[PDB]
Amino acid sequence: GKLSLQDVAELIRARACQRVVVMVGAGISTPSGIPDFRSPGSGLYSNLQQYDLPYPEAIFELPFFFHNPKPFFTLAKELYPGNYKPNVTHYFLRLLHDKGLLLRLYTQNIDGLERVSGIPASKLVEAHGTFASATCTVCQRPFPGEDIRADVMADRVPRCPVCTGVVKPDIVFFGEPLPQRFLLHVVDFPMADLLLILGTSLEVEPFASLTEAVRSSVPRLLINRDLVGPLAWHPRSRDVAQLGDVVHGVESLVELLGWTEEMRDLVQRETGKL
Amino acid sequence: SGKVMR
Ligand SMILES: [Zn+2]
Repeated sequence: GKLSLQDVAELIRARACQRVVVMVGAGISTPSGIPDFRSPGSGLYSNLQQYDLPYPEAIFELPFFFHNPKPFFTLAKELYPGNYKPNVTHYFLRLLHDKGLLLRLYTQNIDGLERVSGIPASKLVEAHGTFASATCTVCQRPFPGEDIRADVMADRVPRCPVCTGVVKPDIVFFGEPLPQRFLLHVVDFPMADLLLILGTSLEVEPFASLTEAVRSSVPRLLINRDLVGPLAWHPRSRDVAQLGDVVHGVESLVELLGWTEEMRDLVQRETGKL
Repeated sequence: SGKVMR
């Protein structure tokens, strides 16, 4: 560095960068209408009463969940497939895959919008789990996500047909291990020649510290409302921050890359099917 | 792992 956003676009265009790893958080889904935790006003920090929560993280904590699983299953009902749609930031990542640049997309989101936008499962690491499947909390029987959908849509807590235990969708709660696919980080992060970080506060580990695992010559490009994490206090010479709305930062990168019309056509065709 | 704050 010091690099600019235009410098990074030129490394991509010169094919100096061919293997992009991406890390994303809830801020890429707020334009789709899904509240995050930390945004002023709309974030869960500011809307505890709506979900009946003592604080926002309780919604992903097992002791609170077993005491009262209802706040969690309200969110599950909102977030179950079919309700929210991917926005331009998702279709940008889809285009990055279609253009041969995506080594892997690590996400902390549980809205499933990366898959809905058409990125193959093999390119995705849903690090904090998924509503596509569920597990009995007592006997550990696995279930497809559709098997509990009716109960979820009716506000009934899903129960196991074998032991009557609560059936919990496979979303990683505080203190639980991330999925085995998360281990791909061991070979993905040394191999990355670019790291893109979008829409996250970098406040949850071990996901957050992945920003540290790329080689010191790799640029890290943050597109976020604010500067965050290992980035904001362990700065490196090739880090680039594009602060502002996430979609505006992505639009500005897409235009420097030469991809605007193609992105617009992709979005039209994808969102119009449903 | 596991998942933890901060
Ligand atoms: Zn069971």
